[PDB]
Amino acid sequence: HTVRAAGAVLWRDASTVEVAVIHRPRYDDWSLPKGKLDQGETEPVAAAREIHEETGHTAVLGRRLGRVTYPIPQGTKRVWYWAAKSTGGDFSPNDEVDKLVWLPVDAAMDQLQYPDDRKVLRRFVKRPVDTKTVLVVRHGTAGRRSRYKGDDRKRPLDKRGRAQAEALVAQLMAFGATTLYAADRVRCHQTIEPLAQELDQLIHNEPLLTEEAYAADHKAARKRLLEIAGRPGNPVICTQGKVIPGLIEWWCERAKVRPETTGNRKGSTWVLSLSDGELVGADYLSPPDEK
Ligand SMILES: Nc1nc2c([nH]c(=O)n2[C@H]2C[C@H](O)[C@@H](COP(=O)(O)OP(=O)(O)O)O2)c(=O)[nH]1
Ligand SMILES: [Mg+2]
Repeated sequence: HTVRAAGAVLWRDASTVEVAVIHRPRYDDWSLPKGKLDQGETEPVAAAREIHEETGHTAVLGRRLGRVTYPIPQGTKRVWYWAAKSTGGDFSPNDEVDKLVWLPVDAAMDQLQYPDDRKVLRRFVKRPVDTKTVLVVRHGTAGRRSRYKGDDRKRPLDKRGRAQAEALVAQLMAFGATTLYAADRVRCHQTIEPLAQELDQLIHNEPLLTEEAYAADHKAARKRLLEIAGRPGNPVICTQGKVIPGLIEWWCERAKVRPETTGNRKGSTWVLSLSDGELVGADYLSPPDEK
């Protein structure tokens, strides 16, 4: 059996980057915060939970730092790691962690004993970490254009898609979503309506980011993407299957960013990490009810 886990390089602004290293009595080891996925939990949601459970900090996830695989007695441990900025809380000793230290990255590398954690910290230092995040979401499942009676623009999410929309709230809050944009289609708006309620935030309607608009004027949609991305906060943009591959691929080619994963599924999220207006990460997340 392979055990699926997620964790983070939790860091704070000391005033100046310091990274958290945790000590576990059981092993007498120093490592990065991580833990197993609960039933129905996505990797990002688990990473955020495990930060809170092991360090007592609240954090916002940024750039994905790849995956590690190592043997355990039970078989194989597989862990996805995120950069995560502390936004609050404080260390409290718990059932697994008795000590936490905050170190500059060079001192943290020496403190970490496992090769796979040092691999992860090397990925963390290679690019900026004080990032802002654009979250590009394909709308949830919404049935078939082929069977819909009515204006197709009005076609609503189906039951599965409404569940994806509810499950995206925890997914997008883990990345500190703060502002909301949707293509001018009901199924796009309904996908981030639950997040809108959680944030008490209005969704801005985007006629330039529909399939029809994108197909006829790609350049207007690319400019509007960069305009949204330039605004303060972490925007969510919910759009359609025939828009997202083109925008992501165009931005990754121009920035020379290589996505480690890829897909275009209904309910999927691209996590675009920006530092000083430059793309530094493009992280594909499966739909919350897939994997
Ligand atoms: N945390 C961690 N443990 C590692 C790594 N490499 C390695 O060999 N180990 C060892 C530490 C242990 O010997 C073993 C399992 O530790 P864990 O995955 O933390 O699982 P548990 O929380 O106990 O369920 O792998 C590594 O990169 N990180
Ligand atoms: Mg753990």
